[PDB]
Amino acid sequence: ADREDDPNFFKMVEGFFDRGASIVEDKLVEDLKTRETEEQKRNRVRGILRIIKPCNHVLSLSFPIRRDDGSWEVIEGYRAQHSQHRTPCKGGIRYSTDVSVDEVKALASLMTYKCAVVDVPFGGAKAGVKINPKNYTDNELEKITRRFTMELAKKGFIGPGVDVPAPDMSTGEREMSWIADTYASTIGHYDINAHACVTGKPISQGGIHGRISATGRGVFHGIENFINEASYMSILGMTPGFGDKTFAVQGFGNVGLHSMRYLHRFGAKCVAVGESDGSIWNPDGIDPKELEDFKLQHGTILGFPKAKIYEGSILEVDCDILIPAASEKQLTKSNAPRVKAKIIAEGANGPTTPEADKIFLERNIMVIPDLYLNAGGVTVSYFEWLKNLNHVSYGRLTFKYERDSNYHLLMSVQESLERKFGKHGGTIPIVPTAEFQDRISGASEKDIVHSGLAYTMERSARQIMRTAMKYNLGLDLRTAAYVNAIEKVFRVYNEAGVTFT
Amino acid sequence: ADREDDPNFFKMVEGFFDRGASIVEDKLVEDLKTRETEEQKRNRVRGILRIIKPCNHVLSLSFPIRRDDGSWEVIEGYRAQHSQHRTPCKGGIRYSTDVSVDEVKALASLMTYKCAVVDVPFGGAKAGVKINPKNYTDNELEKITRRFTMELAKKGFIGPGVDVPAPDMSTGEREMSWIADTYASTIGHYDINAHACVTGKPISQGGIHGRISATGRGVFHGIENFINEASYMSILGMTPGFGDKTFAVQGFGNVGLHSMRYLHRFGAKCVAVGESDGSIWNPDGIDPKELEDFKLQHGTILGFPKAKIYEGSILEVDCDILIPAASEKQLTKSNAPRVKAKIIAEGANGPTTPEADKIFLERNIMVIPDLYLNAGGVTVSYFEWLKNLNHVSYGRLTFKYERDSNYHLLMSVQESLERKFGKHGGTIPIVPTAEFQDRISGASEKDIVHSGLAYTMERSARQIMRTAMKYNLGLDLRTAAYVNAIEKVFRVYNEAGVTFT
Amino acid sequence: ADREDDPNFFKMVEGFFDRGASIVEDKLVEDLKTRETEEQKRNRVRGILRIIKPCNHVLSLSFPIRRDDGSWEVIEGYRAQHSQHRTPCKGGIRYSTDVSVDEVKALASLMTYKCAVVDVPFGGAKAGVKINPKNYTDNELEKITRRFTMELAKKGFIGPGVDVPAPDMSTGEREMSWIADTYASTIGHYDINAHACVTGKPISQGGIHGRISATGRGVFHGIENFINEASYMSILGMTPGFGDKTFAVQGFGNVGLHSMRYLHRFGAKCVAVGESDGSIWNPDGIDPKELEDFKLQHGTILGFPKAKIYEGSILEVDCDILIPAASEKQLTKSNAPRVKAKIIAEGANGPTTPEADKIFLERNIMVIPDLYLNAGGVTVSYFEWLKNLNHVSYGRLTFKYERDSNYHLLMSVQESLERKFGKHGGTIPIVPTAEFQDRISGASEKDIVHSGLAYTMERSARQIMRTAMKYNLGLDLRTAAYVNAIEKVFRVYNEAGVTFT
Ligand SMILES: NC(=O)C1=CN([C@@H]2O[C@H](COP(=O)(O)OP(=O)(O)OC[C@H]3O[C@@H](n4cnc5c(N)ncnc54)[C@H](O)[C@@H]3O)[C@@H](O)[C@H]2O)C=CC1
Ligand SMILES: NC(=O)C1=CN([C@@H]2O[C@H](COP(=O)(O)OP(=O)(O)OC[C@H]3O[C@@H](n4cnc5c(N)ncnc54)[C@H](O)[C@@H]3O)[C@@H](O)[C@H]2O)C=CC1
Ligand SMILES: NC(=O)C1=CN([C@@H]2O[C@H](COP(=O)(O)OP(=O)(O)OC[C@H]3O[C@@H](n4cnc5c(N)ncnc54)[C@H](O)[C@@H]3O)[C@@H](O)[C@H]2O)C=CC1
Ligand SMILES: NC(=O)C1=CN([C@@H]2O[C@H](COP(=O)(O)OP(=O)(O)OC[C@H]3O[C@@H](n4cnc5c(N)ncnc54)[C@H](O)[C@@H]3O)[C@@H](O)[C@H]2O)C=CC1
Ligand SMILES: NC(=O)C1=CN([C@@H]2O[C@H](COP(=O)(O)OP(=O)(O)OC[C@H]3O[C@@H](n4cnc5c(N)ncnc54)[C@H](O)[C@@H]3O)[C@@H](O)[C@H]2O)C=CC1
Ligand SMILES: NC(=O)C1=CN([C@@H]2O[C@H](COP(=O)(O)OP(=O)(O)OC[C@H]3O[C@@H](n4cnc5c(N)ncnc54)[C@H](O)[C@@H]3O)[C@@H](O)[C@H]2O)C=CC1
Ligand SMILES: Nc1nc2c(ncn2[C@@H]2O[C@H](COP(=O)(O)OP(=O)(O)OP(=O)(O)O)[C@@H](O)[C@H]2O)c(=O)[nH]1
Ligand SMILES: Nc1nc2c(ncn2[C@@H]2O[C@H](COP(=O)(O)OP(=O)(O)OP(=O)(O)O)[C@@H](O)[C@H]2O)c(=O)[nH]1
Ligand SMILES: Nc1nc2c(ncn2[C@@H]2O[C@H](COP(=O)(O)OP(=O)(O)OP(=O)(O)O)[C@@H](O)[C@H]2O)c(=O)[nH]1
Ligand SMILES: N[C@@H](CCC(=O)O)C(=O)O
Ligand SMILES: N[C@@H](CCC(=O)O)C(=O)O
Ligand SMILES: N[C@@H](CCC(=O)O)C(=O)O
Repeated sequence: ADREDDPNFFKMVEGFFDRGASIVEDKLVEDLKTRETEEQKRNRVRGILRIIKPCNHVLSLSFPIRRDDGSWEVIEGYRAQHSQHRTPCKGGIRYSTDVSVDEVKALASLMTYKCAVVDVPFGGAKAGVKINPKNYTDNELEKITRRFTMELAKKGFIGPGVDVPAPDMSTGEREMSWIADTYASTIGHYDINAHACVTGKPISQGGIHGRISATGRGVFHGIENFINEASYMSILGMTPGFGDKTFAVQGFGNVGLHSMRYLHRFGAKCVAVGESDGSIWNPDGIDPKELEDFKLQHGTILGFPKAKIYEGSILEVDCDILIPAASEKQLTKSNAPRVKAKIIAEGANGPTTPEADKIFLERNIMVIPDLYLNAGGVTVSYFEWLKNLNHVSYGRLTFKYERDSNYHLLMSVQESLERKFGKHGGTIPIVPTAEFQDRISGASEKDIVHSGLAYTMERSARQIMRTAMKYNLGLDLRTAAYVNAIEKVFRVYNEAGVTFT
Repeated sequence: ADREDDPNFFKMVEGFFDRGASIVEDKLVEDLKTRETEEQKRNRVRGILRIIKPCNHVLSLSFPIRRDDGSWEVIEGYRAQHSQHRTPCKGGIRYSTDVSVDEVKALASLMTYKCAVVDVPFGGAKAGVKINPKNYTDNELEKITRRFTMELAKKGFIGPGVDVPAPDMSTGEREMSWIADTYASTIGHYDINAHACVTGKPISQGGIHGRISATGRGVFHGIENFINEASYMSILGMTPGFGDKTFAVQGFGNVGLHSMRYLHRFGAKCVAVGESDGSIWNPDGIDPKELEDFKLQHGTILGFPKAKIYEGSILEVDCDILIPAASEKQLTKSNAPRVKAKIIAEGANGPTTPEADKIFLERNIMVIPDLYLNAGGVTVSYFEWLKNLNHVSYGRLTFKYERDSNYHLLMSVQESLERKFGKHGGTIPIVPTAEFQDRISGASEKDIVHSGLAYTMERSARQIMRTAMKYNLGLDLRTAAYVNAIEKVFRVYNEAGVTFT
Repeated sequence: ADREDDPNFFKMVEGFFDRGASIVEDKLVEDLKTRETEEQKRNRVRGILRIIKPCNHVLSLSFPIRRDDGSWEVIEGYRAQHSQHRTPCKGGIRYSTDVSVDEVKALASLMTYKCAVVDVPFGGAKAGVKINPKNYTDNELEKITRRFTMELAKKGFIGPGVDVPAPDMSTGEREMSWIADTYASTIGHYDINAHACVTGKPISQGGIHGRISATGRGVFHGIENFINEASYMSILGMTPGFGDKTFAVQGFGNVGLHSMRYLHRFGAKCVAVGESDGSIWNPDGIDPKELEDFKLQHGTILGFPKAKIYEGSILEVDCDILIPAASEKQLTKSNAPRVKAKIIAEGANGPTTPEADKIFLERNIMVIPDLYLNAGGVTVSYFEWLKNLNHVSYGRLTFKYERDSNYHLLMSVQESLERKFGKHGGTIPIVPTAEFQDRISGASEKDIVHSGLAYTMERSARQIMRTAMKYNLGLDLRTAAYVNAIEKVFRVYNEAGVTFT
């Protein structure tokens, strides 16, 4: 944590909201079409906005575990539900000591708008268990998450139609596998959609292909849709395309390692990788498979053979693209001036504070907002959810038919040409290309996740680029996204009676 | 209400049934394949029909509401469930003072067969609140519908697997939005499919695209599949096609305004529009998107600038196509002789009495039965229901695949032709037509509703036509449909053990 | 609120706990009699205590309500569940702007121990809606409490087997009547014990007789069982009995008005009555009937004809018995020295801060702790709960039999005496006393509440006086009660496996 700029997390995000609130407030009043045409529209609007911002529910939990050494310990744990204009709430579970109600109240709100950015029909939620996970044995961490699932389940803070958790900092597949198993074996025992109570699950447990990457893949697609738009690259003095760029990732977690993977593939170079014990550095480039193989073996990126330890801030590393994939409030009024990079891809949830945004705005530094960029996590989870509702491995019922249908479709183009060009004209083979033999049978689960994600990271980037052009926000994409989110979320409340009253 | 021919509504529809009962009774005994082959196939057919006819359940409600002026008023309200061979029951909620148990017992039965016509897997239900809706403020109407939802929910007359209401006379999106919200926030709180308890919902609440039109769109498709079949147009002395026809709609509601829009588009020309205060007239033609703009501004069609006020019965207006989109029992023994028109498109539920059919039959006037023609309402609702069960905006998971798949499919026809015609023969662009660029990504929700509706108005007309031919009913399409309905509904009961026993 | 001594409410009560924790900790280790006889008895004890004090659950609610002026307002509202070693949780709903999570987290904990004092089998809960109740119309307050009931019900914070609210500051019968009706008409629709979800209900809604008084009656019994124990009155230099005492109540609510009535009856004299706008005074005595009749007419005690607008603090009024029946943290490090009274009857929840206790301890001033004294509220509620479970007006099934049975019992003592004293001895009437003709039919609901309450305000004062003698706490009755509470609550956790594990 910084000290000059350590603003309250929930209020920080409220700040981003209130900015977007004013910018559409005019429009919201204008398409509102009611017979109370006045400032009655504006105060109805202002009221509905005042309903949106604050979380609807926060549950606070002091529950006992018995540690491995026979002793008793009390665990603090929270889960804020921000909005519910879309049931079920969505949002991850975070294991940290940083965990605090305001931090979960903040992340939950982010999940509300984050889903509105990428048109996932979930209300925002989040949750923290206030433990250093590296200080508990795996059997302790199991007892902890299972128990946390119960106490959440009993008070209605996890359920396939109510609230669907997912992984986050220091939680992953393993934790999610537990959360399902408790609720499948206990309270959700008769629930057919039980297993749909939580995403990020291991594939064998009902998870969806590529969800672990997903968030980092979406990070790729997000940087891409902009870095291939010279209208913005003209404003950063940078060339369109990944081919020649250099980047740096703070954090090497599920968002870091895979944001590094998907860029080091589709073009650019990794220069430096951070972690909560220090960074490594190499301007020549760092291979993600080597580094990961070194973090698996030795549990730290420090001392990488092919990369010098970097003395100094990872955020300040000279590069093209800065990807904070760590915790929040990392780039602040004091170090934001020194960032000597040109694209900020917020992988992490709110890693940049509003005072860093004003510096980055001035310094013509493009911050790709947290709302849009890591929405790949929720999006693939949103798929994982529909998978557990449709109870089928995607693609299975149809494969051998949009297959045979295609081969018959092709055989029509063929017979029709032969039918016209007689025998003499020859026989005219109509045959799938190489990049159509791989789709000849249609959508597999792998593919849907990719294109389904690819679509809406591309789809929702335009919706932002539209709005940044429209209201003339330029490189203030963060306000551009909150403008879209605030509008979509409002769209529900307005056409609803707003409350059962 | 007429005086000479005001038959009991439920018995009226029973009349239509009993007619269809006899006509298939032979067939039903015929494919019955049991070894009790006698005329006790007949009596267990005659028993199963006797089970179908009468409603299974009717709930009668005297519930208090406090009005706006602090005072108390008791509200009468009914919901008959006709059959349940398909759970969940389906059928709308009607707000009128005409509302009476017989009238709801009648409409409910209609919904049973109506769904059997267009192969929607719902049992028939309906409901009335016995209020003049203009005489209550919107806040009164809210507390009325919400309370009515409760008392229906508690006694098991609304639930996604039990009974799914929808709009009807003097109810629409707004009411449906309330019905969902109460049951979502109250009794259905844990129900994942809660919002699937009621159709006609606003799009933002889980509704489906085009449901408000839908019923009137289906009215278009219904008239079409017949008016484009000279085999019937030879029998009316009329030319195939919409291009030159003139019509008149009694009622300007959801069924009227949209039956007018979809015909005034796809050809014919509105001559006169009725309402519960009088009709307007103009042989030259009436534009729906002037008249609607006049009804929105001024709350009445009367005094339309481009149409004088018409001087007599709207049903008697000289025209080609008469579309009653009002309440029931409108064309009777007494005014049926003077209907000066050639095609009767029953948009409303049972607007023509059996004695009017006897005249229209004689007078070679084609009545397109209520069962078939307005089944667009239930059909799109049936879609709205599946949408709330599948929890996805249709088309989303696949768009960028049957897109990329098609572009690759095309690229196969291309490469294969080039692969045969060398560099000699050029490069052969294979490129979607204009029409096909709009489908290149596949089914959106807009499209599915259209084609999904278009298909079954077209699949079910040509189940009626090839029963009216079969048992030689000619222009008695009403008996033709009830013959289909009675058969499909039978089939369930026959293959079932018929009851818990 | 004071400034010098305004300690955190939760932590304040934790302070009272930690005191009691140490004092029994030895005993708890002592009768523990496990294999692991060590300081492992002590650390499993210290662990179980660490599980007890922190609340198990807190739910935080921002829910909207339409105000009367059509506008929207968001309502903050919380409900902490402290412990659950006894389901269902019990504890009131408080309407104030003082409402804050720490204040509800504090009161909830108090309810845990308060029930343990008077052997009510409920875990501690509490709840606040953060509104000034003056500032909302009754129709607003209805749509506020009903909505608050829903959001509490949905997340599992009200239910006959889960959590049973009750009235508190600025809530009473009316609010409780609403809470029942919503949950009876909505979520608890099929619940047979639905109306047992909340106590303090109006008699007609399932309430129990004397519950409104109850808390103030118990305040009488509590002062009594001590003021009639010269062993403590020798230590205050005061005479045993009520006959000659004088007393002052801060607050005139349900706890004030009825603590004043029950003492002004059974002996002593009211000298001064406080309220959030000032106090009245009269050393000669104040009649509760006249005052109440003044407050009903004029909505304030100020300007009482037979009593003097008192300059200065009500708490400092010269008297024998000071009854704070207001909000908490009223007697602090700064005004506690000035209290020139001798018995402090904590009617309100925690009206005295731990630094005031130190002074009062020194100044030999007997503080009758909040745990014990106002436990009449929960006790009669606990009865109201059992009444809604037994679904009978108490006494009904038996009246005409312990009646006829006693008249026959009497007739046996008679016939047996006559049988021995022949005719030479007369006829010997055996006849109930006047004080037995009123019990001749046995327990009515009125009586059970009285004696059922009377008993356990005795039976539990005894258990405190036992323990204050035992561990030699003298006039530290507060620590004496927490000692008893901590012990009873512990014996559940000890004999339990302590958790899901
Ligand atoms: N609330 C419900 O009715 C429940 C049903 N579902 C289903 O999930 C799907 C929801 O997708 P839709 O929002 O209807 O389609 P959509 O994203 O294409 O938007 C269609 C309409 O919903 C609003 N909207 C647009 N974007 C939105 C966004 N990110 N968040 C909230 N509202 C937005 C707008 O009013 C728009 O007119 C549907 O299939 C729904 O039936 C899922 C949970 C509960
Ligand atoms: N797992 C997922 O699917 C999703 C995670 N996110 C978000 O990305 C951010 C991090 O998430 P993950 O990558 O999954 O966490 P992670 O727990 O998998 O990885 C964190 C690693 O980076 C290090 N680290 C943590 N904080 C640091 C800090 N301030 N400075 C330097 N190093 C630090 C830690 O040593 C740790 O080893 C959060 O904002 C999270 O909400 C984004 C969407 C989905
Ligand atoms: N316990 C669960 O969650 C299961 C129920 N479903 C639902 O669909 C989703 C999972 O899709 P799948 O049908 O599993 O995809 P799938 O047919 O492509 O195979 C699933 C994965 O688990 C393995 N697997 C395949 N068949 C299995 C079987 N009968 N039993 C156990 N493991 C098997 C496979 O090796 C594969 O990697 C989940 O969300 C789930 O709710 C279907 C299977 C898993
Ligand atoms: N909305 C739907 O889902 C469908 C409705 N229907 C039926 O169509 C009819 C119309 O109802 P909706 O269009 O749904 O809503 P609606 O209530 O808005 O339509 C009513 C229209 O008919 C007028 N009207 C009432 N009584 C009249 C009378 N004696 N003479 C002339 N006009 C009169 C009304 O003033 C208004 O113009 C109903 O009978 C309904 O059962 C049939 C299937 C689908
Ligand atoms: N409702 C119940 O059954 C019982 C209530 N309590 C506690 O007793 C106290 C209040 O009794 P209530 O039930 O609330 O009846 P109440 O809410 O009607 O009493 C409040 C009265 O005291 C006044 N008041 C409030 N704050 C004051 C302050 N700082 N100074 C002077 N006057 C003030 C109010 O204006 C009002 O006249 C609270 O601490 C309550 O939690 C505990 C035992 C039983
Ligand atoms: N299940 C329910 O919601 C209703 C039935 N009950 C149940 O019984 C218990 C309450 O005992 P009670 O019989 O009400 O005490 P109760 O019978 O002594 O009522 C008090 C007086 O009011 C009159 N009274 C008697 N029964 C009445 C009734 N059913 N309704 C209105 N006035 C009546 C009588 O003259 C009686 O003397 C509660 O547990 C409750 O569950 C009482 C309230 C509503
Ligand atoms: N954590 C981690 N995951 C990997 C690594 N390499 C591949 N994956 C994962 O492998 C999964 C499936 O991989 P593939 O079958 O090769 O298909 P892919 O989706 O094209 O592989 P990637 O693009 O790297 O995701 C994806 O979810 C990736 O996240 C790695 O080095 N570390
Ligand atoms: N009331 C009313 N609604 C309209 C009108 N025109 C379009 N709509 C709305 O538009 C919806 C479908 O419109 P489109 O998306 O434009 O589809 P289209 O193929 O271009 O043609 P239509 O469906 O006839 O409008 C309808 O369900 C209506 O909600 C109109 O003139 N009056
Ligand atoms: N708020 C309020 N409650 C009252 C008042 N008078 C009576 N009550 C309630 O009604 C009950 C009936 O009281 P009583 O006539 O005294 O008979 P009781 O129940 O045996 O009480 P005791 O005679 O004192 O033992 C009381 O105990 C109170 O709970 C009053 O003036 N104000
Ligand atoms: N925790 C991730 C993913 C949440 C989810 O997939 O539901 C996020 O906040 O974006
Ligand atoms: N009320 C319309 C619609 C019914 C429905 O969509 O459920 C009808 O009777 O056809
Ligand atoms: N609110 C009162 C009464 C609680 C109850 O009766 O449940 C108290 O805290 O003691």
